[PDB]
Amino acid sequence: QHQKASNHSLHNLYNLQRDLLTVAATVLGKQDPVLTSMANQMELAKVKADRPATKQEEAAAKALKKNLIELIAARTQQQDGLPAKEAHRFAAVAFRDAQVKQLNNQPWQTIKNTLTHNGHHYTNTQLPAAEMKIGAKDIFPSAYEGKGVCSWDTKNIHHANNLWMSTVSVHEDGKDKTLFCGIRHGVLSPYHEKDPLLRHVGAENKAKEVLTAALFSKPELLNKALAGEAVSLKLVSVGLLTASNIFGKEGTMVEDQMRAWQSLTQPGKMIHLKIRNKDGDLQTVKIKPDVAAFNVGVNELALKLGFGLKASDSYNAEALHQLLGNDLRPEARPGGWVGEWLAQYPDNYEVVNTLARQIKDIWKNNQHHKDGGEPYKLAQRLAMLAHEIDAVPAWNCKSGKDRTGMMDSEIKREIISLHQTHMLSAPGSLPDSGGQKIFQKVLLNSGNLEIQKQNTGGAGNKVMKNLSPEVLNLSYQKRVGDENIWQSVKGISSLITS
Amino acid sequence: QHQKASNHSLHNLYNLQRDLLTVAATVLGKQDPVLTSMANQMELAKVKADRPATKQEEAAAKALKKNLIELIAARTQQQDGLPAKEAHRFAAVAFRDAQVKQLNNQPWQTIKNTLTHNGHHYTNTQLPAAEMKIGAKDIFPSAYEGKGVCSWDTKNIHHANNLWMSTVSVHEDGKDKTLFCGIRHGVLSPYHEKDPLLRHVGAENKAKEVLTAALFSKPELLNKALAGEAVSLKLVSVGLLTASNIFGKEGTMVEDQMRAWQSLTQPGKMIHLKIRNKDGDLQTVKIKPDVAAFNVGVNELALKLGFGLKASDSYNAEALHQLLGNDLRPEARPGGWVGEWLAQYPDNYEVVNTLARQIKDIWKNNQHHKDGGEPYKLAQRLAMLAHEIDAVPAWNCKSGKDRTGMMDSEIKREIISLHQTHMLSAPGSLPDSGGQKIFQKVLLNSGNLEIQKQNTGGAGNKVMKNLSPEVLNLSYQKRVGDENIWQSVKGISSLITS
Repeated sequence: QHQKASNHSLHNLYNLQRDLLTVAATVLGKQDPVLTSMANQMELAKVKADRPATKQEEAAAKALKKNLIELIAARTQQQDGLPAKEAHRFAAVAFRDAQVKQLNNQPWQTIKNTLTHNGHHYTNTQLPAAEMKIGAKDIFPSAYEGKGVCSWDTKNIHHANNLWMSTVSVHEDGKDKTLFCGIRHGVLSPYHEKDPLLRHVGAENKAKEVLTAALFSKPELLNKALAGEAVSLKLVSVGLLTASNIFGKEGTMVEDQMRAWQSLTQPGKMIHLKIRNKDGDLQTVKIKPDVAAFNVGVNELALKLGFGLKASDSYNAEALHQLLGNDLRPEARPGGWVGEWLAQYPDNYEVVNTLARQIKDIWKNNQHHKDGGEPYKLAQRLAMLAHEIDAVPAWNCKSGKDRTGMMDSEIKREIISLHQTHMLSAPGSLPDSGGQKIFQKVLLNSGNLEIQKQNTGGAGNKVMKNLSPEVLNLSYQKRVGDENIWQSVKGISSLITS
Repeated sequence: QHQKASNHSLHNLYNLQRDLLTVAATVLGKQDPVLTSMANQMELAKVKADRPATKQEEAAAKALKKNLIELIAARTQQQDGLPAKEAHRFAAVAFRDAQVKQLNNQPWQTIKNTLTHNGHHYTNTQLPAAEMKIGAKDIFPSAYEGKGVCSWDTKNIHHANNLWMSTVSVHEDGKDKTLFCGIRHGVLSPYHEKDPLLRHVGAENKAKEVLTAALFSKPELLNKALAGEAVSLKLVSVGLLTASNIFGKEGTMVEDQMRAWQSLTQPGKMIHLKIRNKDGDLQTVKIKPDVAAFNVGVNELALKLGFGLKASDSYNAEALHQLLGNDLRPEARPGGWVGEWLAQYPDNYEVVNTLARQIKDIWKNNQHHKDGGEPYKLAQRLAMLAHEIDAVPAWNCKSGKDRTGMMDSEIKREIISLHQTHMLSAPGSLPDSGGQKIFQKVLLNSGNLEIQKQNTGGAGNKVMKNLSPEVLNLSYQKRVGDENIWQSVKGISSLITS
């Protein structure tokens, strides 16, 4: 039971069929002996020795979901005579609903991992939204009660989808110095809500929840706000959607998110938030928000053939003026939020100046429109700069686990590399040997794999594709200088067509 | 033997397998009894009654070519021990070479069709390059001898690929008044030649051949040139390639064609052509060419998601200045070649003015970047205008049968519609009921289907696709207001993966 496969180890599938069978049993009622039939064969395979993933095993696992849908449709027709099209449509909707319910009810817990390199110890922590608590209850108004929201729950109007707080720290002098802390979430718009009014309202509630989490990241601000004083908060939001409606309605997703941020940062408008204090009682606090909203796009659809570049740049221009001022020449002096931070003369000036210069360079040559060996060149630096000047960085994807996970790994790699008193790497450059070793360790020892499994049932990443015309690939083979590690990051991700 | 299928009639396939089997027999040597095995079953199916195209018949025909390649590889390995990869590569090259040879050696003959509408009789004629003759031999230097060049012969450096002269005329007063005459060919560059020097030379020879055909379209000019006098010739060339290298190397194809035209129209450079006179003797004539070269792109790759629009417009700007002058405002007066034609005060002024105005309108609003219901809006008008002002229109595709055939049909429909003393339709407008009837008759009664069969072995058109995301379709369902006719134009075209 231990001869692990080169790809798709038997135990990973072993878990996958059980989850799908449980959903089917829930919808039916744990009475069909047919379900017990392959369940018994599954229990037989439980004690079987681990094997390389034969094509039969992969095909059986891949087609299991479709077979279950067909079985449900047959049961539906027998119980109630319906046409095949109507039964199939109804069965698919019911099956998806049951899966979201089950995935939502499982416990959500913090994830901790340890990484060692060059005699240094780093810790990565992923704190789920259900664990952000002062006292004994989560701070959010609509309580989580130890449960969460999955990326597939696209009709929820009360909660942000996949909300985590990501932290990396290094152990020194018997203490833990925090090196980076950020907020990762899903997109801020409910997808399949039809009423535009409910769509806008749902986006508002989700955005407020992200703001609540960001406030929790700064305990001193949280204490001041709980003391009854209005608090100013600065947030930098980075979206990773391609912003074109041609293939998957990611365009309207973007305007929904941007509209939500605008409605919360209306000038002179003070925002009221509800927070569970240490006594478990809802309490109202007053926030003066300030959000710089970005969207970049890191897909092949945006980098190879190029979609929504013009649409996104209209948003990015405003955000840069908000962040760096009205003069974006690379040799000028920084303004905006960066200028205000530097006016205090902090001992941080070296890193801040370098990051601002590099960002202006990328913007000037439009280097973010291509992937000169590394596609997250602009997003990664925006997040790092935001943390330096004491803002709160937040980034999101469509579902908050694939592209979000990749950007999480990129940021952690750069922070760790910089912590060794180094400088920053140049834009659009492949990592060297030491950087590659850092990146390989990060990709496996970060909490992304557990987030993947928690949110889906299998570990993997959809960013790793290997398309058929070789000019359409994003070049992670070079950034991750290892075939086996690259195949390990992309786990069961190809078997989750859903 | 007559119960025709709704799609893929049995007789069409019936011909297809025989052609493929003949090629395989040629490479092997008509000795393998295995070939005789399914040949005998094929002869058994010869007398069988016609049937609807069952999925088994379509699948067997579709996979026959792959099976034949595998059989050749097996024979190769048995005769000479080679690895599977080497044998497979060699077998594919040999099979393609044999097919091109056989398709080249078949006779090429003129195609004539008759169309009737509203008490009028029209005739469509397709004259192949091997039939353009004065005396008893084709005018081209490297004689065709009644044979031709196929679209798959991509390494030929002596001949233009798929050269035809297309004519539509109406019968009146016991006479035949010519309404339109043009030249359709394949692309002017040899694809797979590796030496850049031979690539440029081959493009030169092909372009000279197109010029020779164009001269033959004007008997008075041909007679003057044969009398020893230098002759001025005006030609308008329209390319229909998308001009991007992302998917299929159609970009480099375009620069090769444009470079060839430039080398023939070098200022002050007089061109010498060889022509077989009425006595079968090569004779040299002197031409003063003048070519306006265009490229538009009419694919989904260019119209829906948009490729090479910027690349092509750099060429189109120069060509328009050559054709209409330096002022392209829609209300200005025409200049360039159009201005010179109008300065003679012809009785043709009404049509010419309308066409020039519409072209400027399309150019101003960039309407050719989308398909507002009809994608050939700019190409079709360029060809019609060229014929009006006594130039020679010529258009080409990658292979010269699919997109070329569709543009052929579009032009014929508009000419016939206009001949009834009407006006021209507005840009980007669907045809009305009468126009739809005209278009339906043209698409079937033009010679395109026979060109398809001659050049490939099966009738069809690759422009008719019906892609899976509905926003990626070119909207011919509306232009051709008939499902059955649309399915008839797209014949065996989907079974010619080659």
